[PDB]
Amino acid sequence: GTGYDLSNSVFSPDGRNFQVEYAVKAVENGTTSIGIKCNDGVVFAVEKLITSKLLVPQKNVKIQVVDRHIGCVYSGLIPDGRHLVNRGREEAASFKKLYKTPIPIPAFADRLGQYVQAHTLYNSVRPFGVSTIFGGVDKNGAHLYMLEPSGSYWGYKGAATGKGRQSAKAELEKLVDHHPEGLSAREAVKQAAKIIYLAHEDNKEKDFELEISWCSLSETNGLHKFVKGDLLQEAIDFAQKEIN
Amino acid sequence: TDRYSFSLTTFSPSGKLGQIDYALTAVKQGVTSLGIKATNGVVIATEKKSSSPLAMSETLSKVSLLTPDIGAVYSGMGPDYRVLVDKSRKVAHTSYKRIYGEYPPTKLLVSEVAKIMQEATQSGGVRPFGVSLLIAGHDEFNGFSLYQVDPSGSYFPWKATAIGKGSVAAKTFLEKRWNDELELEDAIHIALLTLKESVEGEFNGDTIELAIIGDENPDLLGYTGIPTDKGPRFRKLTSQEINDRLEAL
Amino acid sequence: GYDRALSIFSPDGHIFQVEYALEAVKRGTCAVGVKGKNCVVLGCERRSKLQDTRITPSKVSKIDSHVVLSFSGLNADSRILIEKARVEAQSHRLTLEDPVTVEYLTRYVAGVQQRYTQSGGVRPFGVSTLIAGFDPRDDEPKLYQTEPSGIYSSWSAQTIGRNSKTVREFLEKNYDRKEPPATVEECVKLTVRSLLEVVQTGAKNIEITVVKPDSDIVALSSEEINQYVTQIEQEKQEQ
Amino acid sequence: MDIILGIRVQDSVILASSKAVTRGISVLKDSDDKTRQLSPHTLMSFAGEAGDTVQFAEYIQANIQLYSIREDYELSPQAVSSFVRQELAKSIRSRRPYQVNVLIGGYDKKKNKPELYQIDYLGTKVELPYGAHGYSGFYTFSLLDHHYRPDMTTEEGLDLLKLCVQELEKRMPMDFKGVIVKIVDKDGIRQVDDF
Amino acid sequence: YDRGVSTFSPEGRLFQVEYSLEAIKLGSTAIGIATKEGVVLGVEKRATSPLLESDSIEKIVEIDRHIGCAMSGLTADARSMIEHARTAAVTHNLYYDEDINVESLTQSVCDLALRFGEERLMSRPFGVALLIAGHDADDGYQLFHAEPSGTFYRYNAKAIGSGSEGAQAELLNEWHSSLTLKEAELLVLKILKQVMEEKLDENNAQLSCITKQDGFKIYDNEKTAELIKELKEKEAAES
Amino acid sequence: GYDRHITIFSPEGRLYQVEYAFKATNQTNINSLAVRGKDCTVVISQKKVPDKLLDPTTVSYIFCISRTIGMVVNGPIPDARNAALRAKAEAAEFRYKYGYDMPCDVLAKRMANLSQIYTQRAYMRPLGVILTFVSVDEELGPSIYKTDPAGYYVGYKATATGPKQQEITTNLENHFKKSKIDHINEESWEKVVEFAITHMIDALGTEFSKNDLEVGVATKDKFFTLSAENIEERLVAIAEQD
Amino acid sequence: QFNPYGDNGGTILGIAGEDFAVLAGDTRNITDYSINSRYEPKVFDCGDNIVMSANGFAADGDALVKRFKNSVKWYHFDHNDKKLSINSAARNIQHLLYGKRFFPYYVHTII
Amino acid sequence: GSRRYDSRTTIFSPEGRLYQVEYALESISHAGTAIGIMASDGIVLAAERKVTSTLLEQDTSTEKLYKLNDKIAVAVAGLTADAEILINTARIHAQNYLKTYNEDIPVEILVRRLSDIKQGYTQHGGLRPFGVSFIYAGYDDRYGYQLYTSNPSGNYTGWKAISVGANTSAAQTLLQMDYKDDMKVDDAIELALKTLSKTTDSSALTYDRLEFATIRKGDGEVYQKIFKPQEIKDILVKTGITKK
Amino acid sequence: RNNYDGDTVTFSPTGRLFQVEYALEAIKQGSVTVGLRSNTHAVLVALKRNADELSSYQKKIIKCDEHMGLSLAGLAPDARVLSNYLRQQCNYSSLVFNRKLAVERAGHLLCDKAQKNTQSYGGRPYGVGLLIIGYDKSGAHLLEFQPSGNVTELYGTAIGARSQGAKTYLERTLDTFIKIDGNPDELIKAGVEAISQSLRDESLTVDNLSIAIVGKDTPFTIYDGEAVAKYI
Repeated sequence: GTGYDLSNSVFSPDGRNFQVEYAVKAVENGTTSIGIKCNDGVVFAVEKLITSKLLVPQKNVKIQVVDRHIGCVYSGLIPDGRHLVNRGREEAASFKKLYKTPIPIPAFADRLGQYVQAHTLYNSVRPFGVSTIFGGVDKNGAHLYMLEPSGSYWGYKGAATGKGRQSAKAELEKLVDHHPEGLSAREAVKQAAKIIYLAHEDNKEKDFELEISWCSLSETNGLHKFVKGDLLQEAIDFAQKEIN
Repeated sequence: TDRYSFSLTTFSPSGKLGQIDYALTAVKQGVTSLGIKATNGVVIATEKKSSSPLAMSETLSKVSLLTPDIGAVYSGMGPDYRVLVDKSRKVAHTSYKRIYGEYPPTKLLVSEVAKIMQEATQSGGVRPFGVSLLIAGHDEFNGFSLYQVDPSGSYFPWKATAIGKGSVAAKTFLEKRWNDELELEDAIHIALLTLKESVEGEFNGDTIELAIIGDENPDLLGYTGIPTDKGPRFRKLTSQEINDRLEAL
Repeated sequence: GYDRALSIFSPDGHIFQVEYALEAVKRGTCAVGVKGKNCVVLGCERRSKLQDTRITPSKVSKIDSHVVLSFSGLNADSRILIEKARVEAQSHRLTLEDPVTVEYLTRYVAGVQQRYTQSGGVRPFGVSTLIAGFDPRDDEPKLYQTEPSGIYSSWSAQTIGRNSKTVREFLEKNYDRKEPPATVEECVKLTVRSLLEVVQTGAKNIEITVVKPDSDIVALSSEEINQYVTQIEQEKQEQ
Repeated sequence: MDIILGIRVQDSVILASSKAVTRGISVLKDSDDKTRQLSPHTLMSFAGEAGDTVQFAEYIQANIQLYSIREDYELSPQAVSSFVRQELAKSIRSRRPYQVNVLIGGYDKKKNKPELYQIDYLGTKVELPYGAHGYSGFYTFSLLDHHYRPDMTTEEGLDLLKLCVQELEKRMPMDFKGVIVKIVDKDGIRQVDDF
Repeated sequence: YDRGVSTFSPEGRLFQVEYSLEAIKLGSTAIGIATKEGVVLGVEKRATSPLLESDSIEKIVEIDRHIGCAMSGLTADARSMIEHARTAAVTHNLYYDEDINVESLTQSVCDLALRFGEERLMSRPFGVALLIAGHDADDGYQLFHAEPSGTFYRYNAKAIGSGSEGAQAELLNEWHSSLTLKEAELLVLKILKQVMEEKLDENNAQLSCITKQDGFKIYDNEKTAELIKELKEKEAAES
Repeated sequence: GYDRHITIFSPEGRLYQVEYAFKATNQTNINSLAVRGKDCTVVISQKKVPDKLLDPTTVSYIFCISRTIGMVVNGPIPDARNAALRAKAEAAEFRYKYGYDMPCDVLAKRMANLSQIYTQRAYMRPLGVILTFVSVDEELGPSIYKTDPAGYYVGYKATATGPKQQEITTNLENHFKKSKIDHINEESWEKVVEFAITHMIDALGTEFSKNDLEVGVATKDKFFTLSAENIEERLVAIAEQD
Repeated sequence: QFNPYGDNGGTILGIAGEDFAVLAGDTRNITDYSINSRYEPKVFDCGDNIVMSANGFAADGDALVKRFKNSVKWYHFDHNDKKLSINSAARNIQHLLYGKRFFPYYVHTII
Repeated sequence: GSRRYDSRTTIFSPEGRLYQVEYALESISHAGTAIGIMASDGIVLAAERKVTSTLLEQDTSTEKLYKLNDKIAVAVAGLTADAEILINTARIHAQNYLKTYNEDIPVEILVRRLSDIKQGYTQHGGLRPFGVSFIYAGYDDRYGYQLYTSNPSGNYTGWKAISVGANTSAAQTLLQMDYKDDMKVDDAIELALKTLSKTTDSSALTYDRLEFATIRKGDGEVYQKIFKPQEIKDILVKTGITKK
Repeated sequence: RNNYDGDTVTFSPTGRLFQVEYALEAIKQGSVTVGLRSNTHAVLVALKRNADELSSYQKKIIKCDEHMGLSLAGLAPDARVLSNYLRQQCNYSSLVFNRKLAVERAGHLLCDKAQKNTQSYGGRPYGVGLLIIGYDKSGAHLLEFQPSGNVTELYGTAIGARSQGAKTYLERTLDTFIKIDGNPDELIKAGVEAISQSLRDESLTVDNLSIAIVGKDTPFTIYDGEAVAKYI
């Protein structure tokens, strides 16, 4: 037979759901976004394409916050990412209302995964066109997770998605192999700036603005905060030195 | 959202209902299960075909008690039979016992299951059941009875009948060996002889599942004190009894 | 639950379901209505045996003591339309303390059909209707036609059903607006002639119902229709 | 304080309904007709709470006329009384019960027999040779028990109803401003002009 | 049936909207001219048979005492729109003790046009276009064209229906800002006679006017015949 | 052609979507066996961490449904987590409504009935996963019950699921034909874990490190999962075995 | 039992002139025998040259004034910034009040 | 989404017919033939069993003739389960009428109710129609004895003698040949048996392959008798179709 | 491609949503409208399009609150729906929090409103693009909203037919118009020049030009008709 890719949640004879893979293709066409789990926390970084200099710099924020300790970035259909972030915010609000404590990172990951998986269960709904790198600090330490359009999520030492995902992943593997002891918070921020600058090579036609946030127990008291001011310029300078 | 509010079973230009015939085809490919009505009870037997020998044979019950006087066996898709048995056990209470204080008769429970299956063949976004049922029951005012229920929602009373793969051949045997003067033991013997041809592997009490609607078992009531409440008429034959009846063939 | 848009627009600007309902109307029995000077006459065709004419439902149905409705097409949908019209007539009697006008009832049935053409999960009515009667305190006859599309219009004489084009042309050639049929007999005669132009079977397949002001509805027996057909066939002997 | 009387006299049913509608200390109307013609051979008089009476009567009338139009057949007085009793028995266990009592008088053409049914707001239906709703019964029933004969004529029934109305005007503490009297028989429903 | 009712075209259009526009193109002609002395609306009573009483061809309706409406296309679909418009007008009068603005009424009517799909909405868009004429104290006399696309425009003059295209051309050539009421009536009658497939008489053409003094009035056949005779005299006095 | 897209009967009386979900169960290329002891139940599954950037502690196909029931899933991890959440919710609801812990077979039958629902309803797709519940029921002893996307559920003396399912099944069948018993006659659960790992080594013909296996042990009123160090200690004891 | 209403005192007064109008109110807000506030205005400008004051239960009066100001805002939104005539505002306030016919605003209104 | 699989059961054909209605009629055309005859003093229903076998218990069997109340019976042609659903609704409607008016429901009212149900199933809801044709045999004190017929389209008509199911053409021809208005109930029995024996597809017309019922006046009330297999065999050997 | 433009619920083999792209194309066939901003003001210029000489020029700029407004390009009813949603959100903010709705949050809420249609079966994407100007506690803001859901904050932009010319004009004149502080008339004239740069065989008249201005000490005001003559 044929036509198995025309409706969502339809199993093909090879045991696949082609709509999920098409959503993954839509994700791969998006900008690069990375996450690095260090010793005391996590760092998220993203590349924003400056199609024109009419875009107001430092605006059009792509990294979103859930609760006060969860950071989420996504590659793909930005509106689907915002939808997923709103769903996660509702889940975290209900979790705090019921169990008092802020929601743990694995719990939030499972909530988002169940949501996306349910979105891959019916032909009346379209799969999410985003890959989401999220994480933060809870009572069990730092956690970093990546969640695919299939609803499949995993915990990562380092994660990356987008056009430059290949290069970024290679660089992250280098960071994992060279530093088994672990990176610090600001060191991870500078390395994320470097990795984003290296990943931009797959979309060199346009210029890019780097956006970095971090959630670390030592530098931010376990809260997700945007890397701004002097540290952002320091990371940009480190990346520009690592390039040339 | 469940947007399948339309019928998945529609009349073809020839007048056939495709899904009904396809469920019947699924039934024909199922393991053979037969039933024989005697003058002092009814017998229902089937083959307990196990996929892997590592599987527990007792955990694969093809005969299910519906009421203490009504049991059922099937041929077709196991899970559909299981959910139908659950629905039947529930409707036996919500539609009769909780209204009349007594369990339903055989014809009424069979008609309720047939109504369930007919709804499954006309409601929105649902396929028919891929099972044919043989329900054997006894009530005080109609005696013993055996009914066959098809995926179409139709049910027929049978003196004896088989359903499944070699059912046709099995039916011929019944037609040659059935008489209106049969005893429950004679019916069990005829059922064993009929099932012996429909099977090819081992033919023992662990490969056959047989049950009877016969006399009341006061020893199976669990309590003694009310002489009016007799025991249950449904009884599943143990493997030892099946082998003891097989050794004398 | 089921809300699929069955009646939609086509690239050429057509609603195919409404046109197919009109086609179903074209397959239905014939039904003509003629306005007199003081009466209305509804004639209907009873197709082709072994039928109990005592208990079988007639095409002409009473909506209220003063207004009647005949139809052409699927009888099963016509029953639903007639019941809705009767219920709305009783409700209007209850709320307005005045029986429905022929135009109000016609407009209600037409609105129901239009809703069925525009609602989701439902098909249009395969029924075209002829509503005839007199206003509660008016002697002027009223004859309206409604279509599956929801259009309703007044008519001095109009037919629907099978071979309705021939009957409509015969009426256009034999109905004079300057002088309508003065007596009830003239209107009934014109109706039965217009029917015999298509039925070609006799009075056995012709039903006649005459409505007259102040709620005087009379259904002619087979004997009166036989009198009419014999009179017109005797007048036909001229050559 | 409404007078609703009825009497069955071999050939017809006679229904009498008070003409007075009083809201407070003011007689607003003295010519009110407390009956509704459900069918050409079935009339219904009503009494009870303000507004509920006419609403219930006209609703029942619309339903009976709808049945007559749909089936081209006049319902027997027994079936009409059963339908009214069902509606009133559903009213009591509703949100706002209809506080209406009805007297249904009808000539069954099938049996060629006059019938009188009395139903209260609760759904208590009884077939009676003579019936009365409210305190009027406390004066009429025994009186009828003494003067009623099953073989009475419509004129004798009118005289008996006149006697009942005279006793009511004498002993009742309220001026119901007379009674409207109606006769239901095989020839339909007619009204007595001066009573 | 292979796409949804709320499906965009590769050109960026709604299929059902354009199909409903094509359907309206097959409808009767409805022309409107807005001046400083009032707004005139003229429609064609397209009769399919001489037996149809042309008085029952109601293609010009009154929304409110100061707002009138003309319909073109599937006129059955316009019944719900006209009812919604009348209820909106009277409800605005009830809430604010004043007359609803013509633009506000047109917008309220258009809010229903795109309320379709598969909260239970309609199955298809409307198959009728509307010309809504009115007078309010803010913008004076106004004429609005309302499509089933939910979009509405304001026109100094607008023609819809069969042969409206070329009609619009003539409406561009003969309309000026200082045009009067009688001139608008004569122009509507002339364009209707041009775009009609029959001889223009008071039985196949209907006129109506919205004036600040007398509100919305539909002209009786006498005034229409007088204006037709005047138009014939004027056109006969040319070269 | 539409009969192969939704859960309706084909002209041959088959449901192709169910068969394709069965096919999708093997998408992960992970095999898992389950065996019963004297008073415990062991499940072993393959732990494949292909990416270096992955956290190995988060890569798991075994789930602690309740304090007594564990479940190992063969199939994609989205549907696996869906079934795990549903099973945990069902166990909690059972304990609340009926006042005693949900039996293994009862949870298996519930999940199989939900699978049958997905098989007969066309609005939702079957979950392309095979679920193996294991427990030590207070009335049944060590219990292994498996359910599949078709709605079937059945108990086992031992079982296996995956691409190499037939080989492991045959190995277990041969061992139980030799021993002439229906379980592993060993008192300690550590030796039963060792036995299961050893027979998986024999069936698959490949060696395993401590980071290549997932072990779930169910004893009376406690289901747990072994850490990498306990798995490595069992592997050392298996290497000492001759 | 919870009483949903309260008394906040105060007094307002409206007088219409030839080409002007005046709406005045005391700026005293009280509860029982205590002074809540010595300056709490209760006569508000609602736009379109219309002043409004609902005196009585301060919560219901504030809610009514807010709903009427939102009403004039949406009247401008839905009618191309048409000026709200005083009669139109009066009827709109009648409908706003009768909306709670069975749970009224415990206020006396003057515009 | 889901519209791809919707067959649209309640749509018209370009000719002006309902596809599912015509196909359900074609389905009923393969069902066992049923015949109703209304004589001067009774009504007779006779039908042939399609499901026929030596092992079929015919005593407790009911597949063609059903009771609606004490004065109305139905002969079914088509899907037995849909027939039983409609018969249950008809019994409930009859008892509702009885509770409301304290009178037995007239035959035409019940027929119109059931036919309106079958019609509504063919106009909205998107469900397949009931593949069942009904022959109603009833008595009431308004029209006397009544014979009606209804099809899945929702239409119902009154008859003196009528047939549904298979071979309706030959059966109707034989009925029109041998029917007379002044005939009695026994003559109608004879005619129904002869028509079934001449229009059957089986070899011979035996008792075990037929269902029979008679609504007659014999006291002062009407009695509704569903024939037992022995009574069918006796009436067959009396008419001469069989011998003993 | 062929079998992937049936609804918003179907992804293409390359990962595209063709119904969203068809809504974008519906925008591209709409009349042009430009928006720009400085540090004190924000201007929206709108080229209203007519059908004929007798027709009106459809209003393109919609006011959402005294500090926020938008201009449309595309389907007018979808723009009305989104503007009503924005008015309701601003009103909710002002009533519940006594807080003027920021422009960023309004853009986020319109992003959510647009995304809620591009994932559920039934319905369609919005067929309009919006240019939202506002002045809040953060200063002046200009946002471009597409039916894909992506809302971007810009100094200047233009949407509709031939909008690339105006976009390049603002690109060249950025350093000039970003510094037009305190003088709204110069910003309005710059926007008018920008919209003139996108007129192929067209000319600005007194009936076809629409202006909108909002900024410091300047509520969102619309200028139509004679009021725009000074800028033509």
